[PDB]
Amino acid sequence: VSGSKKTVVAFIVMPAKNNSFTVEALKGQAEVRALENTVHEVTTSIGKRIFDHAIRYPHNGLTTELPTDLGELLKSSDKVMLKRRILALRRPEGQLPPIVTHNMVDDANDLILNKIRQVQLFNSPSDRVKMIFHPEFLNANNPILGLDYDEFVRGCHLGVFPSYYEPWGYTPAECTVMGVPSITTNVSGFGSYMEDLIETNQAKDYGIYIVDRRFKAPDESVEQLVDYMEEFVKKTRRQRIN
Amino acid sequence: VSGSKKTVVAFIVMPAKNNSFTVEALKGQAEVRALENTVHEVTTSIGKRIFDHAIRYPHNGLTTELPTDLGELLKSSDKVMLKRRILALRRPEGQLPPIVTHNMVDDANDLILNKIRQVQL
Amino acid sequence: SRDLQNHLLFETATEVANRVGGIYSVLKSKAPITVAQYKDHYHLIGPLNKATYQNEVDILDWKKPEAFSDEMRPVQHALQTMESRGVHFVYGRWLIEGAPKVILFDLDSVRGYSNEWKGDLWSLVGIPSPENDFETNDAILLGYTVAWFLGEVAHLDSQHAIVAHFHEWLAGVALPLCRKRRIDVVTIFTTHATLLGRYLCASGDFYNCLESVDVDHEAGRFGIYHRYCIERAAAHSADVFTTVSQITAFEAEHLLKRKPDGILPNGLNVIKFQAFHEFQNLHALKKEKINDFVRGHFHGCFDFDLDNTLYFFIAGRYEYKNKGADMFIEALARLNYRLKVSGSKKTVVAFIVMPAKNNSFTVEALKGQAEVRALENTVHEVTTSIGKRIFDHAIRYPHNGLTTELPTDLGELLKSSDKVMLKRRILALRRPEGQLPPIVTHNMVDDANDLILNKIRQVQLFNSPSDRVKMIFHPEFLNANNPILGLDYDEFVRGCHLGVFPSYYEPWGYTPAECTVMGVPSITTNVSGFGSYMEDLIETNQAKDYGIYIVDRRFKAPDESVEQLVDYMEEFVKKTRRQRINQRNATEALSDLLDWKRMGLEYVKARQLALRRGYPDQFRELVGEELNDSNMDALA
Ligand SMILES: O=P(O)(O)OC[C@H]1O[C@H](O)[C@H](O)[C@@H](O)[C@@H]1O
Repeated sequence: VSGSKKTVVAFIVMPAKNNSFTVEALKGQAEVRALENTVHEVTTSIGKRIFDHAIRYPHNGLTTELPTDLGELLKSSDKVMLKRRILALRRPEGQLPPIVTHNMVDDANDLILNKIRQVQLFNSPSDRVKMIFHPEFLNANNPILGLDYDEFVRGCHLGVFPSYYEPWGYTPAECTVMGVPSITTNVSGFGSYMEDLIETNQAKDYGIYIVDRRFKAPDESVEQLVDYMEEFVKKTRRQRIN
Repeated sequence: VSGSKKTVVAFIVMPAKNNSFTVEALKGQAEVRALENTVHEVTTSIGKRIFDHAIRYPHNGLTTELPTDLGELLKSSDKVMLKRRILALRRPEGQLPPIVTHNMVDDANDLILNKIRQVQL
Repeated sequence: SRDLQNHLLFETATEVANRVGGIYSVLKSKAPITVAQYKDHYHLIGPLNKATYQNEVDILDWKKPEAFSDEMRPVQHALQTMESRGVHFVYGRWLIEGAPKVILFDLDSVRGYSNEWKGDLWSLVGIPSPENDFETNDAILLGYTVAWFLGEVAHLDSQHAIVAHFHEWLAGVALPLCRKRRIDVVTIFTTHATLLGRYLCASGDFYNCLESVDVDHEAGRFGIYHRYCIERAAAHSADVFTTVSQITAFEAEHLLKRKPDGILPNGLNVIKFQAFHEFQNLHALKKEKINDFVRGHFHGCFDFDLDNTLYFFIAGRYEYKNKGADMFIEALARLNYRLKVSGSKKTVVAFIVMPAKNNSFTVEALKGQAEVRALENTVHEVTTSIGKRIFDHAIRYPHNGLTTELPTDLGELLKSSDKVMLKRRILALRRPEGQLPPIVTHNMVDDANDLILNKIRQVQLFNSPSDRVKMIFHPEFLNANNPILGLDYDEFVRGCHLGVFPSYYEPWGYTPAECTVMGVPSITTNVSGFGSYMEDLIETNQAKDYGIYIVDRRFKAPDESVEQLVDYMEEFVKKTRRQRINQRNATEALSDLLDWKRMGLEYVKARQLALRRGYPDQFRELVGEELNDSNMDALA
C-alpha cells in the first residue's frame, strides 16, 4: 500500500517431523555455487587482459590507458559458460520460491504451513514479505545454511517472539545479548521484566518492542505487532546500527 | 631486415664484481607487482557485478543475460586506481631498459659491458 | 537603501584557482557550505594563473543572457564594463565540489596601468614598491583591478548589499582603496598569518618579547616594509578584521596594531561514514600495511611483537625548528630511556615524514621488502600442501590405521622439501653480523648535513634491539604508488596510533586537524592555531581524554616543554587496547567541531558584523534595535 522499496525475509526456525532437506534446496545452493566459481574463472581471464593492456600502454596502438570496450575483456567462451550457469538457475514456468526447506512428514496437517497457505504468502515477486520455514534446529554442519543458532541470530535484523505463554523469554534475552532488537509480549517473563526495568516508552529506543497481549483483544494485538514491524522497516541503516 | 615480429631476449649469466642489484631493477619489479595487485582488486569488484547481473536476470529491467557495457562493470574509482599504477610504470622520457641488473664495481672497464656498448645493443 | 537580507558576497585571494598554500585548500573546502547558502549570489575573485587555470576551471560563456539571473545582471554589466576598457578575464566555475562561480583577472592585460597605480598607491596610502618585487607588483595590479570591478558592481546594483571578503595581504590592496573611494560595499579582511610574525620566528624568544617590538623597524630590518604596509593597510581599511586562530589574533594585535573582531578557524569538508565504527575498521586494515613495511625494514632483526607496538609520526614541510622535529626527536630519546628504565614491554616505532633532497629508496629498503614477500609466497605454498594432507587424514579417518581424527605429529604435514625452502627463505632475511635496521629509507643527497639525521645520530637512536623506541626517517611525501610503504597519506595516518606535531609558528594546525578528523589522537602546542583553538573549547586535562595533547610552548622553558611532551607520550604508551579504542572514538566524535557545517557559522558572524557596521541603521530597523558592535561575539 505504501509502495515501500524494502523487502522482509522472515524465518521460522521450529523443529517439526521431517524427512530432511528437499533436493530443490540443496540443488539451488549448488547451482549458485557453480555460478560463483564460473565467475571467478572469468574474472581471472579478464584480469590478465586488463594487466596486459596496462603494462603495454601506450605501445602497439593502445591509445587509452585502459580498455574501453567490454569486448576486449569478455570473450565468447566466457559468455557461453556464464549463460549455461544462468540457465541452470532458471526455474519452471510459474514456479515460485518454496515456503519450506525440508520435506515434511505430514505436510497437509502442519499448523505452520497451513497458516502460511491461509494468509497466502507464497513468495511472489509482488510480495514485499518473503516466508521461509526451516523446521529444524540450526547448525554449522547443515548443507544449506551453515550457521550455528547464535551466528544466525547475529546476522538477522529483528527477533519476533509474540509469545502467549512464556514464564521466561530465553530467546528474546539471548537475542538481546547479541545486540539484536526484538519483539516480545507483556505476558512473557522477559517482556514483563523489561517492562519494569526500562522507562515505559524508552524500550523501543533500546530495541525492545513489547506487544500488549494482556489488556487487548487479539486483533488489537496483531495490529500493534504490525505497527512495530512497520516502524522498524522504516528505519535507515544508520538508525538500525545505532 | 626480414620484418620478423619475434623478439630475442639474451641473458648473460657470468659472475663479476658487483655492488648488488640496482635500485631500478628492484623498483620496476615492485611497481609491476603493485599493478598486478590492483588488477586483482578491480576484477574482484567486477566479479561481484557480473554475479549480481547473472543472479537477477531477467528481473529489474535486465534485458540481457550478461552485462554489455563495460561501464556497468568498471567504476571510476577502479579507473583512478589503475591509471595510477600505470603512471608509476612510466620511465623518464628517452630512458631505455638497462643492459645490466647490478651496480658494477668497475663498470667502465668491464669486458662484457664494453662489448655491448660497442655493438650498441 | 540596500537589502541586508538578500545580499551579495565576493571572496578574493591569490589562491583562487592556483594551489600555492593552505589558503587554496581553505577556500576549496569551504565552497560547498557557502555555495549552499548563496547559490549564485557568491563569487570568487583571483589572478588568472594562465599556466594552470585550464585544468582547474570550467571556462564558461559569460556572454549569454542565460549566464546570469535577472537580479544578477549587475555583475554581467560590470563585466562588460571591464570588457570595454580592454580588461581580459576568465569566467566559469571551479572544477571542485560546490562549483562556485569564479572570476579570474588576467593581470597582463592591465600591467600598463602599473606605473600610474604604483604612484597613486604610494601617494594615497604611503606604500612604496621596489621594481624587483614581482609579488607586490602583481598584488597592486590585482588590488586595483578588483576595486575597479567592485566599484562598478556597487554602481550597477541597487538592491543587494555587497560583502567583499579578502584573504591575506597579497589580496588586501583593494581594501585601502574601497575605504578611500567610499565605495558602497562592506569589507572583511582575514589574515592567515602575519608578515612580521613569520620573519621574527624565522631565526631563533618571540611569543614573549613581541608585545614590545617596533613594527616599523623590523619591517625595514627584514626588507619587508612595503609588504608590511599593505598588510597593515588592508588590516585597517576593512570593516571587519579577523584571523584564523586566537594565537594569531594575539600577534596581529601587537604587530598590525588592531585587535581582531573575531576568529575564523579553518574547517574541513569532513566525509562521514554511514557506520560510525567504520573508521575503526579502516585503522585496523591500514595498520596491517604499516605492519608489512615494518617486517621488511626490521628483517633479520625482528625481536618485538607488532600486537604490542605503537606507531607515532610527525609530518609536514621540512622545517626542523618550526615544526618541532628537534623536540620530537629529543623527546623520543628521553621516552626511550624511560621505557627501558621502567621495564616496559611495549615498542614504539616513530616515523618522520618530511620531504628532503634524496636519490630515492635504498637498495636495502627494496631488497628487504622483496625477501619478505618471497617468504610469504613460500609459506603460502607450504600451507596448501599442509592443507591437502590434513584434508586427506580427515576424510579418511578412521580407516587405514588412522586412530586419531586429526594429525598429531608435525612430520605428517611438514615434509623435508617444505623445510628446505622455508629455511632458504629465512637465510635470505638474515643480515650481516652487527648490522642494524636503518634510520632512513632513502639515499640522501646530503646525508652528513641533514638536520633530522644529525639530531637522530646525536641522541643515538640507532634501532638497537635494546631500544624500545625505533626511528624511521622517510624523506618523501607518502604516496600509494610507492614501492615500500604503499599508502597515501590519509591511509597512513589512519593506520597510526598517535600524531606528534610540536610546532612553534603555526597560525593554523592543518596537520593535527586532519589527524583528528581521521580519528587519530595527536600532540599539538598552545602556540599552534589548532592548539589554541582546542584549549578554548575543552579544559586542557579533559582534552587528553579526547585524544588532544596540548604542549605548552608559550610559558614553559624549552626543556620544560620537552619533558611535558615526553610525559604525554609515556602516558599514551601506557594505555591498553581498550583505552586506545575508546580514546579514538572520542577524538573521532570531536571531528564534527572541525567541520565546515559548524566552523562555517563564524564566516556568517563575520559577514553580519560587517553588515551591522556598514549600515547600522537598516540593521537597527531589520532587527528592531542595535546590538553591541565591538566583537563578532558581542553581536551574537
Ligand atoms: O591498533 P590498536 O590501538 O591496538 O587497535 C586495534 C583495534 O583496532 C580496531 O578497533 C579494530 O576494529 C579492532 O579489531 C582492533 O583490535
